[PDB]
Amino acid sequence: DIQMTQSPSSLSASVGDRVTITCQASQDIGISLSWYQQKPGKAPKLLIYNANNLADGVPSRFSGSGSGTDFTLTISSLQPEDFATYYCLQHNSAPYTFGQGTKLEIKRTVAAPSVFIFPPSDEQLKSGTASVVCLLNNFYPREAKVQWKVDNALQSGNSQESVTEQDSKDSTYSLSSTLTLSKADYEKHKVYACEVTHQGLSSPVTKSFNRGEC
Amino acid sequence: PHRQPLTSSERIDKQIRYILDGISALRKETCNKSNMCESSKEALAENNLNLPKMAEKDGCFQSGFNEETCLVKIITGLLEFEVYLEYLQNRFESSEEQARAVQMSTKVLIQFLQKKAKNLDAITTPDPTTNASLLTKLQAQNQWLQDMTTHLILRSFKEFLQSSLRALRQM
Amino acid sequence: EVQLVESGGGLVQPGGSLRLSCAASGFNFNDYFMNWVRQAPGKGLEWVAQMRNKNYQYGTYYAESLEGRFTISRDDSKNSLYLQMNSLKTEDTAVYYCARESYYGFTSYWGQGTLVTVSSASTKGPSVFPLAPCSRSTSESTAALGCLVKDYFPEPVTVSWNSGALTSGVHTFPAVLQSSGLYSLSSVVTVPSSSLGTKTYTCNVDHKPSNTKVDKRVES
Repeated sequence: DIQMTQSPSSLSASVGDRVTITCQASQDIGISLSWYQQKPGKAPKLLIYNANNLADGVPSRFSGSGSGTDFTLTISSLQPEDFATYYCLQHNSAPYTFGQGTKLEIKRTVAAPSVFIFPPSDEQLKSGTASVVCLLNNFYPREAKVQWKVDNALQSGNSQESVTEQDSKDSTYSLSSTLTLSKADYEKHKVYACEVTHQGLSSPVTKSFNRGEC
Repeated sequence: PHRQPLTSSERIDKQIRYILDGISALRKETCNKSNMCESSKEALAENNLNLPKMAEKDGCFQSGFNEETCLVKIITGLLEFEVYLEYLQNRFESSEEQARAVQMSTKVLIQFLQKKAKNLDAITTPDPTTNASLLTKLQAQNQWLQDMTTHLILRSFKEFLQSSLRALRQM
Repeated sequence: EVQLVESGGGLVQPGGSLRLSCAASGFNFNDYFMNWVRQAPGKGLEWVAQMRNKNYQYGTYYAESLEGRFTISRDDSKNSLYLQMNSLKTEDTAVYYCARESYYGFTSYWGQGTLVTVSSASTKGPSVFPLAPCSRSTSESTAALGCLVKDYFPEPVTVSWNSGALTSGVHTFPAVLQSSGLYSLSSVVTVPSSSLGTKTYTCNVDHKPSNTKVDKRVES
């Protein structure tokens, strides 16, 4: 089977900048390569077919280049709607092969997160489990560290994290961290805290509550 | 209408013309559908193909004619084409019989020519393994590349047989 | 218009079999090669199989990574494409797209895709709990509130706020898969802190696989 090496895997660029994405095929595929754009929650969209032909209605800032084994997708002057994941498709010989994809994200200025902590609800507590949630709202860049502390003891292995896709209006990220404890372990303790480290913060920010005050 | 027995050469001549007539019917069908044998980008399909062709060194042209080297080249060439004729079998339904006829007739021709040769020492037989992989490779391609591959085989096989016919008339 | 509609998706146990369907309309189905493509949650596109037409003797091709576990087929009298999946593993959990293949080989039309989840877990509606701070802040200009959508299976759930009237400042996070095999996600909204107590905030949670609908009014 023909293998595709797509590069780079991720790309951070400014609105108005120019980017190139490359695909290499493991053997000659002529011009039988196409380029796809995919937005979150949607089916992929054809941009360029047979190496260099623009699909109907595709803006001319998109252009495809190459023949044989080495191929390039160029986007000139990035517009906000162009930030998405891009894939090459080898369609010379079956089985066809997609490249690994390039996730293209908007570069913006640093934004510190707003941090919030939520205790478990009384309704959840009735069921024997306690979820403690920490929210980091609208920050940039994506890189952020959340650490949990219960009565000042660092937690490990009992939390999960989830991060949104870059916001379509302000280009920020949000992160949700959930600490999970049994009701019994939850009640054994007083101070629940989430400490956040981020480039936008000069020093780490801690949000906490006391169990008996909720 | 009665006639005397055909000589070996006349039999060979008739065999080639029969195959050419069949190739012509196949070509007609290919070029009346799909890309209509539009051939601007046919170099793309040609990359995967090592189609036999005459060159002056083969001694099949009037100038520099050499009966022995030419006959060897014709037999070697036809043996190499067989994998490509196998490829053509799937590409024609609504013409199964015709594609089948071309393939069978070429096999008959090869035997006629091998009788004429003796010896066959200089004859390079194509490798079966190489042929099976090649066939797989060709069949895996998208429809456009397959249409172009089909046209290239038909044209190239026609050309090889036309030159062969001319040369064999001098033997 | 060309339409491709997948059916037959859903949950299946590890080792199980599932048959996907695709109903095509708005073109001569018979003339076209068709493909299946899949995408695991948060992962790249993976080409799956090709179904050729009558002219090409209904030939079939498969990604090698599938190791022959999948079988593609078509029914031209019904304008339908099928993907029979066998010996399913958790790594086969993905959205599966039906797709029309061009003469030139590239994918030209796509269905909306159908999710297949391979797991030992059983269908389960979510428990929805409010997210509200321990007490109101007096200093801060922005407040956050939300709902925790816990222990459901399979994906997906949809969350709206105030029946779709509140959209600004809403973040619905990607589900995490817990060690229990059940999913959990949170949906939050930030609001001016001066709005608190002047207005109701209700998250509306929808989980079609269990046919559950839950409105949770959040008090903060």
